[PDB]
Amino acid sequence: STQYETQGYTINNAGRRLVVDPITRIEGHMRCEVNINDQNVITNAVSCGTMFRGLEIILQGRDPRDAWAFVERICGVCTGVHALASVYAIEDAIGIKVPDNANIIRNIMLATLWCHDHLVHFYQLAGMDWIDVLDALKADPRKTSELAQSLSSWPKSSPGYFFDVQNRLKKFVEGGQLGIFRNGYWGHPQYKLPPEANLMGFAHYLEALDFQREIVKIHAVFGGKNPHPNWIVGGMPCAINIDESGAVGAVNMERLNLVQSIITRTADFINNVMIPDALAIGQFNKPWSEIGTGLSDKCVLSYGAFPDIANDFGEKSLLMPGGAVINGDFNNVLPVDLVDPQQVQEFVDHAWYRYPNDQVGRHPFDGITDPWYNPGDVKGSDTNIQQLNEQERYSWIKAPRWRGNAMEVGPLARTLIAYHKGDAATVESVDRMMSALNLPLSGIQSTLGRILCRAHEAQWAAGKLQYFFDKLMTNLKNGNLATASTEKWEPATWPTECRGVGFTEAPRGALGHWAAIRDGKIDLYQCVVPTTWNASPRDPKGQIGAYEAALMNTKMAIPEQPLEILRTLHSFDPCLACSTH
Amino acid sequence: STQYETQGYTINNAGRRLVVDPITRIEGHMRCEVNINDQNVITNAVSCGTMFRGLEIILQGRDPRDAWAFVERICGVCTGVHALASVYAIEDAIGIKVPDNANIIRNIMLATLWCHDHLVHFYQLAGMDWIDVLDALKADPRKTSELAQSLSSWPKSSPGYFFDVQNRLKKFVEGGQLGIFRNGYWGHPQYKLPPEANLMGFAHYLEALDFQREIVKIHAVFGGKNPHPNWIVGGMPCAINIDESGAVGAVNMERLNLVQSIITRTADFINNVMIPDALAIGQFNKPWSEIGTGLSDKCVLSYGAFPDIANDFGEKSLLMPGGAVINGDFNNVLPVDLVDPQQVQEFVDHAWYRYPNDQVGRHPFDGITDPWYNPGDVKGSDTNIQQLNEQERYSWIKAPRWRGNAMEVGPLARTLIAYHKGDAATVESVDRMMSALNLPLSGIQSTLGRILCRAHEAQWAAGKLQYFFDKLMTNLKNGNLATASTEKWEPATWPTECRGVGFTEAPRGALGHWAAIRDGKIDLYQCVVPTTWNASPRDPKGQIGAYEAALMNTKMAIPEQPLEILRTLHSFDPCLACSTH
Amino acid sequence: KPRIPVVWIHGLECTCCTESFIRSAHPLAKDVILSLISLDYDDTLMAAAGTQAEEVFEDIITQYNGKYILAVEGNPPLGEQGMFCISSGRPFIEKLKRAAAGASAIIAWGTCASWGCVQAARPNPTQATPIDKVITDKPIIKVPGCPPIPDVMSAIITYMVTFDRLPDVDRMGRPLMFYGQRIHDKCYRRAHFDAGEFVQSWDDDAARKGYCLYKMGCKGPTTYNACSSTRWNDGVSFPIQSGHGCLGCAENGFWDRGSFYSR
Amino acid sequence: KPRIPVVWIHGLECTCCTESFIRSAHPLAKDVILSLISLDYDDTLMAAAGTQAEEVFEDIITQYNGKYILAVEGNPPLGEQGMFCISSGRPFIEKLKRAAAGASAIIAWGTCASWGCVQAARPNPTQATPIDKVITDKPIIKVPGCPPIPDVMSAIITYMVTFDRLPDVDRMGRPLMFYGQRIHDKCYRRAHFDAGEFVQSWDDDAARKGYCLYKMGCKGPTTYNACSSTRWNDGVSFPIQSGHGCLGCAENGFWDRGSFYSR
Ligand code: SF4
Ligand code: SF4
Ligand code: FCO
Ligand code: FCO
Ligand code: SF3
Ligand code: SF3
Ligand code: F3S
Ligand code: F3S
Ligand SMILES: [Cl-]
Ligand SMILES: [Cl-]
Ligand SMILES: [Cl-]
Ligand SMILES: [Cl-]
Ligand SMILES: [Mg+2]
Ligand SMILES: [Mg+2]
Ligand code: NI
Ligand code: NI
Repeated sequence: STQYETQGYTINNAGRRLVVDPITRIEGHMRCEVNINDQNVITNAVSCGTMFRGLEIILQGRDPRDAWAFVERICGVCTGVHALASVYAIEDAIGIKVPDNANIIRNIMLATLWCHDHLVHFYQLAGMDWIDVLDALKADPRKTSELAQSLSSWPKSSPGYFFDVQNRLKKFVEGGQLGIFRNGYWGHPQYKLPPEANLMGFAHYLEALDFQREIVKIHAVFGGKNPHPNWIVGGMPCAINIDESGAVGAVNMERLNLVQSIITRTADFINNVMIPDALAIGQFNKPWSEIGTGLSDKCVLSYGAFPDIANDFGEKSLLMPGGAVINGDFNNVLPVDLVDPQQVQEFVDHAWYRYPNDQVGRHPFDGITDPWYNPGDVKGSDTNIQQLNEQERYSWIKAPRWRGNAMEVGPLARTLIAYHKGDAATVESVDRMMSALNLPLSGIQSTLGRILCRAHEAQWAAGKLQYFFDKLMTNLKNGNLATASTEKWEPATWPTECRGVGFTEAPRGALGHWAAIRDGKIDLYQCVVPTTWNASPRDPKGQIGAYEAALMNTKMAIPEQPLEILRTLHSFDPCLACSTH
Repeated sequence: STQYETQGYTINNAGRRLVVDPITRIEGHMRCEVNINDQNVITNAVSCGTMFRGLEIILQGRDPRDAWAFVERICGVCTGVHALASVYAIEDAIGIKVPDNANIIRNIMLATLWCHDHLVHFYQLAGMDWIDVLDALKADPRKTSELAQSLSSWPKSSPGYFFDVQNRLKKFVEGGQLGIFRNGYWGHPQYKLPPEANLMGFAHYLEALDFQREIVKIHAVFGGKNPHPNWIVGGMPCAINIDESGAVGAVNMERLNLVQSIITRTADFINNVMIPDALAIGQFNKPWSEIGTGLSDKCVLSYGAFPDIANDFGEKSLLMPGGAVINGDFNNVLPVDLVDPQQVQEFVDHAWYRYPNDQVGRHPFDGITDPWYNPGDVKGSDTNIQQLNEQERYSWIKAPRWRGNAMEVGPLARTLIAYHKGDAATVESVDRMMSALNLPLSGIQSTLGRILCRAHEAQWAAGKLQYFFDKLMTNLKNGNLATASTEKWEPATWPTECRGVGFTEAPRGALGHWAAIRDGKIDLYQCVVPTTWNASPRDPKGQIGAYEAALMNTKMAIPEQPLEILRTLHSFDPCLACSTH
Repeated sequence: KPRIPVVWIHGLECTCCTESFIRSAHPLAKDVILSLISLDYDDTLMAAAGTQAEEVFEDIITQYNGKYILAVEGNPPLGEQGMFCISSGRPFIEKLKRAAAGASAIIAWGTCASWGCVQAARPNPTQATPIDKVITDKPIIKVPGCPPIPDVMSAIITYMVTFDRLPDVDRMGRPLMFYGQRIHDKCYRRAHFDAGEFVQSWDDDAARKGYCLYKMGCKGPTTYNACSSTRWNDGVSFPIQSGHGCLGCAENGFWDRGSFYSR
Repeated sequence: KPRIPVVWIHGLECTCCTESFIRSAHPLAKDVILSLISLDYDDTLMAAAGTQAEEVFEDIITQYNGKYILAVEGNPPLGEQGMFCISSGRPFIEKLKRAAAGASAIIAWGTCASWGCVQAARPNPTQATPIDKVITDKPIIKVPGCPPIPDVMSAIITYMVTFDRLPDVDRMGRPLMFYGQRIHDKCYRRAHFDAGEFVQSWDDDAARKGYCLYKMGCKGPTTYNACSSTRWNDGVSFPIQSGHGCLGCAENGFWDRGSFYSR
C-alpha cells in the first residue's frame, strides 16, 4: 500500500478494497474501485472507463462534411451534441459562416437535448438512488396527494391516481418478477424519503418515462429523427418554406406549430414535476449538501454555449457563460482559449495509450490516439482484473487538464461560473433554490448540488427553447428564410491545409472537437468530452479527477452495498461512451 | 287559435308565441316555436328543419359502389354511420358477404363514433345548458379539487390545476371578448350546480375538447381520415399484413398497437371524466328526471346494431338490441321489419315535399323526394317567416311513423328496449345508476335520462371497442387476414334489378338506407335518419313527434331566455343535416 | 392584447369542417379559441341561441365592422328564393351578404364553401352555389377538401394571426403552402406507380404490400392538397395510406368526374 | 401470468438503441416493461450495480435457462484479447457467450449488433464484430438501423409476445414486416426522382419544395428499413422528410460505402 497527498486529500490504498463493476444506470461501461478504512470511510477512489471504440482513428481520411455523422454516434444519450461540435469545428477550419436561422435551429436542437437528457437522467438514471421504490408500496394515497399538492400545481395528484400507480407497482412485483428493481438497495438507511414521497417520486418516474419521448419531436422536425438527427456543414438541411408552393416539402407553419406545442409541454413538465421533485429530494437529504464536494470548490470549467449572435463564439454572444476557476478562487473567473497549447492538455501516463513522452500532456491539435491495453501489475490477469493497479495505467479514458489543473465540468460547474460572473438569471435561481432549502450557497458544491443544478438547467433550457423559437419566427416574419451557406460546400473551395475548433456545453459539460483538414480530408480529429474530464484518471503529479475527488472521504453505511458511491457518481451523469469515444 | 288532443297532450296555440331561430349547439339548422300560457307553461311546440340538400336525388344514377361516399356527407358529426348503412344496403341488394375482419373493423368504426360523438355532445353541445361557465369564476380551487376527488380517481384534480383553469377563463373574459360564452344564459335560476362543480365541469369541457381528437385516430388507421373515412362495398380497403414483406404498406403490428393505445385512453377518459360528470349533473338537477318525458314513456324504437356474427343481422347476432314499444306497453317489445310496407312510413302533409296523396305515408321503397317550399299562411312572407303555420307545411323534415305510431329513437330509446328485453348488463347498469341518484326507474324517461343514457352508452361502446379489437387480434393469430370480398365487385356480376336495406344504430338512433339497383345504377335511394324521427313534424292525424312531445307541458322561468327548451332539445343531440339530407 | 375577431357562419353543410377544425393537434382548437382568436359567433359551439344569437351576430359585425374575419362553412342555395337554408326566418344568403359586407377577409372552409361539394353534385336540387360566385368584392381564401386537414385549418389561422396577412394563393384562391402541389406529387406509393405495380382487386397481394391505387380509381394525379405529406389526424394516416384511392375531394366538381373506381 | 424474461446486454455501443426503445409511442416503453415483458437485466436502467448486478445476471440466466430472450445492444471487440470492452473485469465477449448459451432466441438491436456500425468502420481499431459472427448456434433476429425506429422495436416485441413466435425474416435475418422493402420503394419524394427534380445544393429552390435528395447523396435506393412509411418519433418525420438524404444506416458497412454526399 502507498499514501500520498494531492489537492487537500490523502490518497491511501491500504485497507479493504471494494469493486463496483459494472456501474449501472449510466451510459456505457465503467468500473469503480475504492479503499475504505476501519471507519468505513473512502480513503482511495479509482475511476476506470471500461470501453473504447476509436472514433478519432476512424475519422482519419474521411470527408470533413461526413464527420458529424460518425462522431454523433460517440453517444446516443447526448445525441446531437457531437454533430454540433463537429459542424462547428469544420466550419471553423474552412471559414464558413452559417445563416442566422441555422444557428437558431442548432441552439433549439441543443436546448431540446438539455431538457430531454437532464429529465431522463433525473428520473431513470439517478432517481432510484434517492427514491425507495419498494417503500412506495407502504404509502398512503391521500397523504401522497396532499404532499404532491403542497409542492406543485401539477394536475396529476388525485388520491385515486396515486392508488392506481401503487396498485400497478404491487401487481408488477406480486409474481416475484421485479425486473429493474431486483436486488436493489431498498431499505438502506440512506433512503430518507417518507413513503408518500417515494410514491410521489415513483409516479413521476413513470410520467417522465412517458413524457420524454415527446420532447425529441423537436429533433424529428428539424433533424429527421431521434436518436441521431441529421445536420450539415454550412447550417441545417431542414429548408424552410412558409408561404410558397411546395411548403408541404419543407419546414412550414404546421411543422413550426408542432414545435411550439412541444416547447410549451416541455417547460410545463420540467417546471411542475422535475423542479419540485428536485427540491423535495433536497429537503429530505440535506446532509448530501456536504457530501461529494470533490473538485467543485477548487477547480471548475465551462467553455460556454448557445451563441446568440450567429458565427460569433465570443463572450457577448454565448448565452451559457464560459470560464475557468482554479484554486477555489471564484472571484477570478479566467478566460478559456481552446487554441492555446498551454491550456487544454490530455495525459495518458495512467491510461491505455502510447505517447512519445507520457510525462507530458498534449493539446488536442497535437493529440495522439494509439491504444495500448497494458494494465500492468493487477490482482488477477490482463483478461481477469480483480484489482486495477492505479499506480500504473488503469483506464480507457485520457486525463484532461486545464493549465495542468484537474477540473470539474457539467451543470454544477457551469452554474458556479455563471453565478460568479454575475449572470442575473443564474444568481436569482440559485439564491431562490438554496433559500428554499435553508442552505448556504456552498451547499451547491456537493452531490446534492449537482442534481439541483441539473434541474435548474432543465428549466433554464426550456425557457431558452421558447426564446430561440421566437427569434426564428421573427426572422420568418421579416422574410429571412435561409438555412444553409453552400459557397464553400465543395472541397475545391477549402484551404489545402487548415484546422479548427468546435466547442459547446453538452448536458454533462465542456465539449471540444479539434479538427485538421489537409488536401480535402480529415488529417487529425481529436475529441475531449465532458466525462473525459470528470472520469479522468491521474496525471504525472498524481492529481485526481472530479469523480475520484468527489468519492474521497465518503462514509459508507454498508460496504457491500455501494449506494453512496452510486449516488455521487450518478450525480455527474456519467457517459462512458462519450468519455472514451 | 285552435286546440286538439293527441297522445295525451292538449295542443293549444293560444297565448304568447316564442321563436328560437337559430337553434345553436346542434348540428345544422333548426327552428323551434312554442306557445306558452299565462303560467309560462308550453302548450304548443313546433319543430322545424330549416335546411335541405337532397342527397336522395343526387344519389340517383350513381354507381352503387360509390354511394357510401356521397351519403357519408349527409353528416360530418355522425361521420361514417351513413357510409356503413350504405355498404350494408348495397351488399344486401347485390347479395354480398364480407369477411369477418371487415365486419369487426366496421363494428370498431361504429363503436369509435359512438364514443367520440357522445363525448363531444356531452361537453361541447349540451354541457353549457347544465354548467354555468361564468359561475366557475367564483369557485374555490381547493373545494373544486375536493369535489373532483370525491367523485373520481381521474388524476387531474389538483387545486393548482383548477386554479390555472380558472385563471385562464378569467383572462379570457377580462377584456370583454367572451367568444362562445357571449350573451349566454349565465345566472338563469335553472343553473343549479355549486361554483365548484361549474369549475370542475368547465375544466372537463376543455379536457374533452382536447381528448376527442385522439379517439378518431382509430378511424384514421382503418379509414384513412376523420372526418369522413373511406369504406368499400365488400368490406374495408385497409388490407392487413402482419408478418410478410411490405407490411409497411398495410395494417401491421405497429398500426394495431396505435389502435390499442387509443382504445385504452378512450375508455379511461369516458369512465373517469364523462361518467362521474353525468352523475353529478343528475345529482344537482334531479327535477329534470320529471321534465321532457315526451314519447319516452309511450313509443320507442330501435333497429339494433353491431352484428357480431358477420353478415347476420338477426337477433342472436346484434349486440345492440332492436325492438319497438308502443302505447306505453314495455312488457311487449315488438319485432321490427324494415321491408314491411306497413311498418316504417313517412308522411309529408306537414313538410315541404310533394306526394301524389299527402294523406298517406310511404314506405321508403316507395319513397319520393320532390321538394316543395310552401309555408302557406305564415306571419310574414315566404322569405321572412315570423311565425310558421303548423296547421300546414312547416319543415324540411319528413314525418316517419312506425305502424302509424310517432316514435322516439336514440340512447334513451335503446336503453329502454334493451332493459325491457331483459339484457342483463343494461338492467344492472340502469338499476345501479338510478339507485345512485335515489330516483325511480321512470326518472330515466326524461330530459335528464337522455343525458344519463348517452353517458352509459359511451361507456358501453368503449368496452365494446376492446371486445372487437380482441376479436380482430384472435383472427390475426389464427392466420385469418381477409378484409374484402370481391367476387361481386364487378357490375356484370350483379342482378339486373335488386333492392336492399342497410340499417344500424347511429349515436342519435335508428338509421335506415333503402336502395334499389337497376342496370348497374342506383334507381332509388331513400334515407330515414334518427333525427328525422325525433324532429318529425305532424302527420294527417295531428300526432306529434318526439321533440314536440318532450317540449309540451314544460315550465319556463324566463320566456325570453329559452334555457328549458335548449336543455330538452339538446338532450336528444339534434342532427339537422342528418334529419333532412 | 385583443384577439382577432372571427365570425363563423354555416350554410348548407354537414358540419365536417367544424369537426375537422376541432381535431387540430397543434395548436389545439382549445388554444386557438382561448389564445389566438376571438371566435365571436359560431352556431355549432356558441352558448347563445335564437334572439341572443342574433344579438351577438349584429353586435359583433357592427362593433368590429371592417375588422373581423368571416369564416364560411357550407354554401348558399339559390333555389326556392334561398329558403332551402333558413336562418332567423330569412334566406341564409342574406346573412352571408350581411356578414361578408363588414369582413376584412373571408375564409371559405372546405369544398362546400370553395366549390359546392356534395349538395352541388348533379343534379344540384337546391342550386347550391360557392361563396365566390355570390360575394365578389372581398378577399376569399379557399381552403378545400371534404373536409380540409385539421392541422392545415389551424396552420392557416396561425399564419394569418402570426404574420398578420393572408396566405399567398394560386389562381383559384387556394393557399400555395398546402395546395401548391398534388397528392400524387408527394405520394409514398409513387415508387409502385412508376414501376407499374398496382392493386387490381381489393385485398390482393399488391394491396397487402401497399402498391399504387391508380387502377382502383385513385384521383391523386389531379388533386391539389397536403394529404400525402402533412397527412391526417396528427400525421396518423391519409386515404391512400389506409388503402383507398383519393376521391379528389379537394377539387372543384369531384363528385361528378365519374365513378371513384374508374379513370 | 408470468411475463417473458428478457436479458438486455451491452457491448461496444453508444446506447442509441436503448434510447430509441424508450421513445416508443405505442405501446409505451413503460407498459412494455410493466406489462408485456420482464426486463430482468439491463445495465442502463436497473437498480443493482456491481456484485448485485452480477447476482441478478447469474440468477436470471440460471433460473430461466432456455426460457429468456437475449437482447444485445452493441458488439464484442476481438482486439486486445477482448479488453476493449470490459465487464466485471473480464472481456465482454465472455458475458455475451454465457448469456447466449441459455437464451431461446436473440435480438440483435441496431446496426451495431447486426452488422458492426461505427466502431467497425475502417480501420476498425477494436476488431468490433457483429453478434452472428460470434454466436452461431442460436436464432438471431437482426433489427438494424442506427438506431432502429422506436415503434418498430416495440412492434417486434409485441409481435413475439402476442403471437408467441419470432417474426419471419429475410435471408439476412431481418423481420420481413419492416425490412422487406427499401426506403426508396415507399418514399414520398419518388415523384420528384421519377421526374428528374433534384436538390442540387442545400436550401436551393428545389430543397424548399421537397425535391428528391438523390443528387445530394441519398442512399434510400439501396437501404431496407421502414422509415419512409412508419416514420420516426410517432410518425413526425424521417431523415429525408427533414431534408437530409438517407445515410444507409440500416445496411451492413454503410459507413464505408463512400461519402454520404456522393453516389
Ligand atoms: S396511390 Fe394514387 S396518388 Fe399515390 S402514386 Fe398511386 S395514383 Fe399516385
Ligand atoms: S429522396 Fe432518396 S429515397 Fe426518396 S425518392 Fe429521392 S433518392 Fe429515393
Ligand atoms: N453530455 C454529454 Fe456526452 C458526455 N460526457 C458529450 O459531449
Ligand atoms: N347519429 C346520427 Fe346522424 C342523425 N340523426 C345519423 O344517422
Ligand atoms: Fe365540410 S361541411 Fe361537410 S360536405 Fe364536403 S366540405 Fe361540406
Ligand atoms: Fe444503436 S448503439 Fe449507437 S452506434 Fe449505430 S446502432 Fe450502435
Ligand atoms: S380524397 Fe381528399 S382527403 Fe386528401 S387524399 Fe384525396 S384530397
Ligand atoms: S439513414 Fe437510417 S433512419 Fe432510415 S432514412 Fe436512412 S435507414
Ligand atoms: Cl350561421
Ligand atoms: Cl364541388
Ligand atoms: Cl451487459
Ligand atoms: Cl456496419
Ligand atoms: Mg479524445
Ligand atoms: Mg329521407
Ligand atoms: Ni454521452
Ligand atoms: Ni348526424
